[PDB]
Parts: sequence; C-alpha cells; structure tokens
Amino acid sequence: QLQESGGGLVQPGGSLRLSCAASGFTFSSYEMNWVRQAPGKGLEWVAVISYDGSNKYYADSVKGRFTISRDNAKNSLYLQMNSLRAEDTAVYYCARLITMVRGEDYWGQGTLVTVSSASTKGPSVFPLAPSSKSTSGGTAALGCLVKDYFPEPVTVSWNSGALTSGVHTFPAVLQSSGLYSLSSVVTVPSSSLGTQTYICNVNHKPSNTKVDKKVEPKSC
Amino acid sequence: FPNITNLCPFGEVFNATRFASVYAWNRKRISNCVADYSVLYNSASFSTFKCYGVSPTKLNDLCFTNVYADSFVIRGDEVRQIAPGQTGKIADYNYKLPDDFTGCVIAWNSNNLDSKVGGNYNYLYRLFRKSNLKPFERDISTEIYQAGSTPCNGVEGFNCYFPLQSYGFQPTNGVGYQPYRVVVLSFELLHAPATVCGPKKSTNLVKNK
Amino acid sequence: FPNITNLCPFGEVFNATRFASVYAWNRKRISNCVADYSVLYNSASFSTFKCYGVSPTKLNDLCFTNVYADSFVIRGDEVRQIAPGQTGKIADYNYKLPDDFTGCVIAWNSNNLDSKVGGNYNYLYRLFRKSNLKPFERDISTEIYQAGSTPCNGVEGFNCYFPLQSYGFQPTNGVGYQPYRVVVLSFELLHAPATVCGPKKSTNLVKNK
Amino acid sequence: DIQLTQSPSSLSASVGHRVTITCRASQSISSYLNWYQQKPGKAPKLLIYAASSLQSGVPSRFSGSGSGTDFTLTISSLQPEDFATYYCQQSYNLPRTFGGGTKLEVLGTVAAPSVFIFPPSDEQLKSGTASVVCLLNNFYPREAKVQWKVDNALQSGNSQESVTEQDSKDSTYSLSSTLTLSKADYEKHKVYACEVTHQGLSSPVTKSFNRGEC
Ligand SMILES: *[C@@H]1O[C@H](CO)[C@@H](O)[C@H](O)[C@H]1NC(C)=O
Ligand SMILES: *[C@@H]1O[C@H](CO)[C@@H](O)[C@H](O)[C@H]1NC(C)=O
Ligand SMILES: *[C@@H]1O[C@H](CO)[C@@H](O)[C@H](O)[C@H]1NC(C)=O
Ligand SMILES: *[C@@H]1O[C@H](CO)[C@@H](O)[C@H](O)[C@H]1NC(C)=O
Repeated sequence: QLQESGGGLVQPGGSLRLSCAASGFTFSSYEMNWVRQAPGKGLEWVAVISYDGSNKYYADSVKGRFTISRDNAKNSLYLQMNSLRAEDTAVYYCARLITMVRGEDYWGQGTLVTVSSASTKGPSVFPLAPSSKSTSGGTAALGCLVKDYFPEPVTVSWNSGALTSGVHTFPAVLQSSGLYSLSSVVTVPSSSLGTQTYICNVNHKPSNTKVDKKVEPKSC
Repeated sequence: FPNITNLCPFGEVFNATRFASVYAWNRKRISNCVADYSVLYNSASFSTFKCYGVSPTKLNDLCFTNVYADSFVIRGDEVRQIAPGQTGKIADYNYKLPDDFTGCVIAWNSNNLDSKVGGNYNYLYRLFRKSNLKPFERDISTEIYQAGSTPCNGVEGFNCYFPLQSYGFQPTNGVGYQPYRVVVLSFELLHAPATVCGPKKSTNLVKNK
Repeated sequence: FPNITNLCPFGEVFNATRFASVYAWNRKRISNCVADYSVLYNSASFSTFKCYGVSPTKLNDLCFTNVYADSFVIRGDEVRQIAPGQTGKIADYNYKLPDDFTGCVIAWNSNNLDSKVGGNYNYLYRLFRKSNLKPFERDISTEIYQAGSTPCNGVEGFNCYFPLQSYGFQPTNGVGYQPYRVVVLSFELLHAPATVCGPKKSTNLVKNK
Repeated sequence: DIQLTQSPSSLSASVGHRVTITCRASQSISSYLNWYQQKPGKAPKLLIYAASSLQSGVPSRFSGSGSGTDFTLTISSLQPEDFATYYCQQSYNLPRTFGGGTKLEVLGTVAAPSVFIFPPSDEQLKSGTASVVCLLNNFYPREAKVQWKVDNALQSGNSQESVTEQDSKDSTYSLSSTLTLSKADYEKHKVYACEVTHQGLSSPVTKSFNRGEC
C-alpha cells in the first residue's frame, strides 16, 4: 500500500510539498521514484532516491526546481516542488520500479497538482432549447452547457435523475481564459418535449453552488 | 553433572510462529539448562535430522560448552546446501556452515504454514554478492550490486541489481519448491566449562576406588 | 598461449551480398577456427540479439565441435516467431526452432539492401503446408497445395494453390513490413574434439622473477 | 536520453482475438524494458519486466519478446478486462523514459455511423456570447471532422471538441464541438450551421441554426 498527499491548486511561481506514506512492505530497502501524468498525456518520470537517501536524480524539466527526500523511520517519501509552472499540472505518483530482479512493484493512488492563476467560481448555467431546430419525430436532443469554473468537479443531471437513460455528459474542456466548461445531453421524442419538466440539474461541489434550471422549448 | 533442573527452551525455537528469511537468519543462544534431545529425535515431525561429529541417540549423555539454535526458511531442494563443505546460492551468500561443524541440521516441510493461495512473498534470499560468506557470517545489507564496470550510485539499471530475491510459495508447488523450516543446532564438545547438559542422573562421589 | 589467428568466417554469414528466402534458408557449418562472439555482440546495428541457454560473454569461455549459422530474410514483425515454442506461418511452415534450443538469434533491419523502388519480390515464404515442420527441417518443394477434395494434378485452380508467396519489400513500407536479415547460431557438442573455441588471452612475459 | 516509439497509437479488437503492440528504442537497451497497463483514473500496473518475464499474479495470456532495440507485447486471447492503455518503459539508464502508450479502445465491433448537430441556445444567449453545440452521437469509429457556416463563411481556429468514452454496451462514442462568438459577432451575423463530415457516410450533414433570426 502507498498513499500520496499534499496536492491541490497553486499559483504559478509558487511552491508545494508532496508526501507519500508506505504500508505493508519494507520501504527502507528500495529506491523510490516520483512519476507524473499531465491531464490527457502519457507517463513521465520525475525523480529517484536511493534506499538510504545517499543519491538523488531528476528529469531535466525539474532539476534545481524540485527536491526528493525520504525518512525510513516514518516510511515516507517527499517531493519539494518550487517555481511551479502551469507545465507542472499533473497527477503525481509514488512508485517502486522493477529493473532486472523479481519483486513486487507498488504504485500509489496518485495526487493531483494544479498550477494556474484562475480562482474558484460557480457554474455559468445555459440550458439548450430545441425550438424545432435539429429535430425529427422520435428524435430531439435536449442539452445543457456549463461554463467558467476553475476547480474541475462539476456534477450534472436531467430531470432530477428521472431522465438518466441515454444521458451523455462530455469531459470538461479548459478554455484559453484558464476556466473549464462542459455540456450534457439526452435524446428524447419531439412529441414528449411538452410533457416532462426538462430541468438540467448542475452542482459545482468545490463552490457548493447548486442550481437546477429549466429548458424552455418552442421559444427561439 | 551440575544440579540445575530447568529444561532448555527448544519449544520456543521449533514452535515459533514466524521464521526468518535465510539471508537474515535468527540465532538463539541456549545456556544454563538441561537439554533433553529425545523430544526431538523421537519426534515423527522431521524430514531431515542429520548430526555431524555426534550421533542423535548419544546427545542425552553429553555436556556442551554453549549451544546455538539458528532458524530460517528455504526451498525443499536447498536443504542439501545446509551441510559442511557445500556450495550454491544458499551456502555461498546466505548461510555457511564450517567444514569442522559439530551439531545437527533439522528440517520439516511447512507448506501448510509458509504458503498462501496467491503466492507468499514474505521470504527472501540473497542472489548476488562480491564474495562468498564466511562460516556463521550474516549479511542484511541492501546496497545495489554492481555486476559490471560502471558505478551504480545506489540505483538499479544496466548491470546494477537489487541483491535479494523472493521465494514465491504457492500450496500447489512441487515438493522441491515448497517451503522448509530449518533449525541448525550448533555446539562445542571440547571440555571447556559447560552450562548445557543432557538429562543424566548423578551418583555420590566415591574416593580411593 | 600462441597468438590469435584463424578467426571464424562470420563476415561471410553476416555481410553476404544476398541472403536466402526463409523457406529455402541457408545453413553454414563453422569448424576448426577461433570464434570471438563478443566482437559480434559488441557490434552496433543488431535490432535483436537474443541468446538461449548461453550468454555472449560466456560463449567466449566455451568450446564446441561445430557451430551452425542459419540465415534468411523475413518481415520485421515476423522476427517474434524465431524463438522456442512459437507458432505462425514462419515457425510452422518455414523455419522451426526446438524447445530445447541452445543458441543465439540475431536480426537487423535491411530495408536499404533488400527493398526496391519497384518493390522487391525476390524473397518468398511458404504460405500453405500439410503439417508443421520438425525442428531444423527445410522444405523447398513447389508441388501445388490442395485445400479441396480433388487432386490438383500440378495445376492451380479454385482451391489448388501455389505454396510459396513473395514479400513485396518497398522502401516506403512501415517498419513491421520492412525486410529483416536473420542469423541463427546453433552450438553443437559431440563425442569428438571441440574444434571451435573462444580466443585465449595472454599477459606479457616476466623474466628474472 | 533514450527515446521509445510505440507503433500502433490506438487499436480496435474483439474478445478472443490475438493482439500485438510494439516498442522501438533509439539505442540498444539489451532486455531492460517494462510493460504497463493503465485504466482511466487508476495507477499503472506492471505486466512484464526484463523484456519477457511475467510479473507475479499477471494472467498467462500476456507475453513479451525482444532483446536489443525492438520489443513486442502480445495478448494471446483478448478479454473484457484488457481494454486499457499500454506503456513501455526502459530500465537501462537515467532518465527513465516511457513510450506514448497504445490505446486498446474498441471493446467489440459494430458497423454503426451516426451524425447529428445542435444550435447556439437562446437560454445560452444571455451570456453576452454564442456557443454552438455540434453533436454527432453514438457512432462506432472515433474518426470525424467538424465545419461551420456563419453567414456562409467557414470558421476555423475558433473551435474546441470533446468525446465521451467508447460505450461499454454499444462500443460507440459521442462527440460535442463549439464555435463561440461575442455579442458584437453573433448579432452582426444571422445565418448559422455546423456541418459534420464522417467517413462512415457518403456525405457531410448540416442543419440551419439562425441565431437572432428565428
Ligand atoms: C548443588 O550444587 C551447588 C554448587 O553448585 C551446591 O551449593 C548445593 O548445595 C547443591 N545442592 C543442591 C540441592 O542445590
Ligand atoms: C511443538 O508443539 C507440539 C504440540 O504441543 C508438540 O508435540 C511438540 O513436541 C513441540 N515441539 C517442541 C520441540 O517442543
Ligand atoms: C605472433 O607469433 C609469431 C610466431 O608464431 C611472431 O613472429 C609474431 O611476431 C607474433 N605477432 C605479434 C604481433 O607479436
Ligand atoms: C560486417 O561489415 C562491417 C563493415 O566492413 C564490419 O564493421 C562488421 O564488423 C562486419 N561484421 C562481421 C560479422 O564481419
């Protein structure tokens, strides 16, 4: 078992300290590594440290800026990160890497570091009314656009969960402003648009701002 | 014979719940007690009971300068290497007996204690070393072994190896790959002052005969 | 030791101007010479150098009655099949290794030698066969294959097929569709003098000590 | 620094097929090459070490081969739990480097193309901005293209897109995409559409959206 801690939002040029606690194996015997993964990218190694701390090595992207350390009495690995760039936004993982000798590998659950100058803001809420644009008989897409928030996790639904069947919520896009948006959609018969209430439910949990908003069909 | 009566703590050696890895073997010192070995050599438990410089049935007649009990787990096909003059990864890098060894090597299969359904990996042995181990030397280091010309700097890579490997023990293994618990009883039979003696009953002291 | 001469003719195997097709693979016998395998293994260009039962540094310390060197061209993604226990049209119909193979497999990309701008179709492989090859069997036959019930009578037809197909090596192919030159080295020890050996190293002389 | 190229960037396959993926090093690394599997939001799991040795408790259907510069991972008979992203990593020297992993992302075949589009909402308009929602939905290939029609000009650079993951039962994606325009732009122009181009069909598809004209 490995458990990383110390992530979250940071201002560019700032500092952070990651930590990782080890349980159920002899952590003190091994090299330990930091590896990262930027959102939607591949794996990238960051740094290694020897079993006793005597030797340390880094990727040239982070050398000088980051420091790796451990203490084996506390079964703990650390990464001091200084001069944080937007480039350093990633999940960071704590790992034992196999080379040429058989052994059990361990990777932690990973912790997310976000580096940007945006700040917490609520969901800009924008339901989509079909109004006989893009409809035919047994088909009409209801939709809901959500915008301009900085912490990632915004949750959405149709008709207070009663219209869950066939819902598509697309993964959030980071805009050039440094703020996120997503949209959420369901396909329903055009004749049914006057029957159900067609609320888009939206909840930005880090803002604690929840709002549920009506689609107004046939309106233009 | 001396007039002590407390029996030696062999139950604490043979019936311990966890044994050590063979690279990090346990040693217990046995002293100031009565050693009844018949509880060992009359047991049906043991797949090996090989004595060196002594015979098992004679042990209850003797006195011993000191006694050591050494304990570890190995494979069934490695029990061969726990004897004087042997060679192989265990004899060479984990546990060495002297050529002049006096003592007994005792082993039993423990596949019902030291194996787990997904594999048990708690037990390890040293795979690499610069030089062979001396008799009763122990090495618990975890420096990266340098197999070639370039320094490792405490990191695994090309020709740079972690020195220890695990025994993976599954209940389904063939018997040469099952775990064995090994006890080595080691002693000096030289007539130096002796605090361990067999269960012998002393007479009166008769003079001028 | 006497000074090193009569080196084995590996340059005739590795630097031949044209290689065999894999169905009609060449075999060269190496005997009565000094074999420096580490001069192969330390050379650049090998995309694969895999040894079974041996290591290149240990081969310089060993002697053999013969070495066989087998050579052919295959597709870059077929090199996977030149190993013990493999299956697929190369391993099954063209060139089979035994499961107890002692030897090395060497391969390199030859796109600049073995592709043509018009496509190179001089290299063939066996597409159809009755049954899988035995280890180190060869089959240069061109009898029309029968998938149907009728005797094909040496004429191609509905499901009567010519058994050999060409590769079409174009210089613009993707790397898995490019030509690879393969050498397999098999090491043979008989009840006979070991005529192939690694080179014996010498110190200087030291007189008057 | 050793560069690793993973040759198929994405694969599509069905349960019971054999699969192969390949990794190609910029210098010889002997047998020093690990393989990992990763699933969305989880950590990587080691499958193969050395270049061929199967890790403890990994299914015997996974196998590795290679020693030199060219390496392959195979999955002998593919299963519903194997649809993941796969990475090679060299173990030879520092820095430790990874290949850009192969996705194995179709869970099972179906032919189905499917295309649709949606307008920039009046309940969105209150933003002082326009945001179109081009919206091709439940189609089996990922591959598609989007175009725009504002006052019959074709817009570019001013766009973004997003895709939901390959559906567990359907093996279909859905895509959304957005042109966005200021108040000074979306009232100045009056004719609007997306157009969706997709190689599963003989033609693009387009529908009238008419922001500030309906
Ligand atoms: C036993 O031996 C000791 C000397 O070692 C002596 O003092 C003692 O009187 C003897 N008898 C008993 C019953 O202990
Ligand atoms: C270990 O415990 C069992 C059960 O009580 C017993 O039969 C055995 O003699 C003990 N072994 C030793 C060496 O005391
Ligand atoms: C090799 O040996 C021959 C005699 O066998 C000797 O004349 C020659 O000088 C030696 N070669 C070298 C380079 O020392
Ligand atoms: C093949 O030819 C090249 C160029 O002359 C040489 O470097 C290489 O060592 C040769 N290989 C063998 C096995 O002779």
